[PDB]
Amino acid sequence: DEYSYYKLKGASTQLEYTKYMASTLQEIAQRFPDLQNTGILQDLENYNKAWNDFASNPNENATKIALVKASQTLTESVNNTFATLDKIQKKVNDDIKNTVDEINRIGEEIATINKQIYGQEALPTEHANELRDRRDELELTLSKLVSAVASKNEINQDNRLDTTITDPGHQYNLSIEGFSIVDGINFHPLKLDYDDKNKSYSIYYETPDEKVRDLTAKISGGQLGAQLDLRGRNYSKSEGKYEDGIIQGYMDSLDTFAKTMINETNNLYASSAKSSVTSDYLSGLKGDIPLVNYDRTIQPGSFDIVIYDDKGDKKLTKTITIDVNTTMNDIMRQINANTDDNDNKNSNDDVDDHINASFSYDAKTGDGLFQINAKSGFKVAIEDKGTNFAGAFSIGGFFSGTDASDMKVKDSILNDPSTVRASSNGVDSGNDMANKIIQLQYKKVNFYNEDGTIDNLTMEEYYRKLTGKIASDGENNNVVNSSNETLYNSVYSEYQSKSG
Repeated sequence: DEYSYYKLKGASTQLEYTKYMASTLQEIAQRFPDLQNTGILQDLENYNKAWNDFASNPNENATKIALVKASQTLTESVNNTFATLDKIQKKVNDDIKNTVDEINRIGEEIATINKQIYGQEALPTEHANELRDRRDELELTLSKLVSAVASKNEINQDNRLDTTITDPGHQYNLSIEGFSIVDGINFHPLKLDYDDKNKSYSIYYETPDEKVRDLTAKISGGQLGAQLDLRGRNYSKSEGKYEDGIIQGYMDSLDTFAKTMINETNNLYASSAKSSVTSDYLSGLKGDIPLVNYDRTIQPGSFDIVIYDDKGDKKLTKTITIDVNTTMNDIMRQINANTDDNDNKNSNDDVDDHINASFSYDAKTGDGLFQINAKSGFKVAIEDKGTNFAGAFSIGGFFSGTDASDMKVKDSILNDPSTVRASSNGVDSGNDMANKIIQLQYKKVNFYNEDGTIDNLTMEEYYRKLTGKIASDGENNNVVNSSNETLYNSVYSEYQSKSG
């Protein structure tokens, strides 16, 4: 009857893990329905149709306003969808603190019970058994929360010993990951702490000499094990997110969705000539950092700075090359060089430079900034050949941002939709660039995942892969949960049968 009770605790630990897991994964799936034309997919469709209406009538300023309107709706939808996952992750983080608080109350109440059971005084038989009943009750409740090891040696009432004294630590020990929460009559709590203002709770066992044993990566089982696996266990203060975790993995795919959407759209829109182009603020971009190391989506290759006059004729092309050592200073050295051995038209005409290109790092802000201002009578564009240099840095881009939470339309476009162009040459007439953005919705593009894989899909296919992954996780867990219930009921019936 004591052995089946040992099985009941283990059955509870497994069932409460998958039960908490099922509740959280079901909520996430309700937020991310694996259905076409809902949520972001519906906003993405209205966004692409808005590009189609604009490419049909690029001179009508009303279609520019409608396009910017549908783009802001899309980015905001991407912001809110990420905020939904962020809120659930913070909810799990708060549950971790509550569960740890409950674990400590249980352990303290068990250690206090043990002070009577193993105390010097003799207790009435009935009071001793109801204290023992309560301790078994608390032990069983504890198994719903965490995997804990209770090692017990039971007292023999043959007497033949008194007056002696009791060694309570040898009679009862309750441990978590090997560390004694209850050592006989002594209570040792789990400790919570955090370092940044996300209050990413870490779980510690502290020794009497204030030495620290972090358990965040080791604690498993029950509600706490599921909370840790959902939220993430290794927090990173530099990056302000978790290095693992089921929910964290959904957030990273959502960021990778936005990052690719920003990169691939901006790569195309950067090829539309403009009077000047300005990057976003590039946080931490010193002039000596290799570009492929600053942004993992930057690939070796080349892009061409392209110069047009105000009537829309291509006057110039300067090819800038990126390899795995190319820094921003290196980009400037190539831009600010001369040579240019070319043979355009006509009569050896191409002369000097028609742009003022600039990079600057603000040591007080920690941000870098890249600008190319074409001189009056000229426009500048960037046509990339694999690097995503302009797209990742939003040089002449349509979208700003780096992830799902800061994705937005570029401010100069939001503030004046009439600045939107559809043509490569910058004249407010053609539509060869906007047609490329329309076709981009069908194109297999790269998604650089945090796990190290590179998905090659369309935007919609990648997002549906995320909602399918969430549904597949919730279903796989439902199978493990289902067998956990049957095992729990079977063990619970055996426990009831083998008792009173």
